[PDB]
Amino acid sequence: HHHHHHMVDEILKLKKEKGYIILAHNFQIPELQDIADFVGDSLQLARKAMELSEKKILFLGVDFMAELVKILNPDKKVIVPDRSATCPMANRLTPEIIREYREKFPDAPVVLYVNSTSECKTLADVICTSANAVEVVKKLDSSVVIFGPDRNLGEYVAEKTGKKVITIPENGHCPVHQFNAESIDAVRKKYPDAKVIVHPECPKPVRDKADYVGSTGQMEKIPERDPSRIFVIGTEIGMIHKLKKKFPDREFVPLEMAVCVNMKKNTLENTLHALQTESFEVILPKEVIEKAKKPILRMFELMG
Ligand code: SF4
Ligand SMILES: [Cl-]
Repeated sequence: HHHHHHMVDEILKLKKEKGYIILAHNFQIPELQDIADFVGDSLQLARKAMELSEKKILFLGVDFMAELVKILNPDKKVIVPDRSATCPMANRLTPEIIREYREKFPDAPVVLYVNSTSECKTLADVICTSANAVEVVKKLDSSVVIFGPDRNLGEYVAEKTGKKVITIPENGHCPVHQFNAESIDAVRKKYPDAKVIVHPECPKPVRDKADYVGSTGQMEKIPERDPSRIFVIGTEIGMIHKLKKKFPDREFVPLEMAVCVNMKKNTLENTLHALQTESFEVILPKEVIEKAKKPILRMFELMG
């Protein structure tokens, strides 16, 4: 409209004027995706974090990813519009729990999903995202691993690798991706030639009835090789916008409406304000950056 127009225009002028690059996750609102310089999944954001040139980064997503960007760029400025933008699943794994399980299952490497606190990362042998979890866990020599905080992704990794995956905490899961399998049954009836794509954070019954299971970055690539007219999408609602923009020739139907309240905390208004004030800076203890970069870089080493 007219008010969003002023905010958009200023964001683009200020970003240019101040030497910011704006990076956004796929679950950000459409209006912020549209103003970002790079929108992608966690893995793509991590790779982008290593190769960008700008000295200042405005990050639009949740805290753990902003902090990852910072860990890989300790001498650049990283700001976020809202510091409370967090991943509730991630926050239930603690350093005390990792220590507990390391003592309970000595020998086993600790693999942490990128949705994890930066302090938890310092204790990990290696980090993974949904895109590379299976690959990463295969290259570890141990046949037993400790994995968290997502039980669903861990269980997915166990199925694919055949390795024993001890998940922590007890019931770590993403509430956004708790779709009902009956939704897939229903959509099969309504659109019998649609392809169903879901995230590995979804529960097993949902995963098992999908045509494709993958990270949101992987989702965005499936239509490059699958000619299907209709795709049904089991991830957070913001992905629909991204998909529709990439492939205007196809139809994208949410499996169900699912919203990450934390991802929606960034708005045009607080994004503009962030560029105006150059705040809030992402700041981490030096020790945490030193100790956490290890398993993050290990992830890229075990990849290809
Ligand atoms: S969608 Fe789920 S896993 Fe991703 S940030 Fe939100 S609560 Fe965390
Ligand atoms: Cl395939």
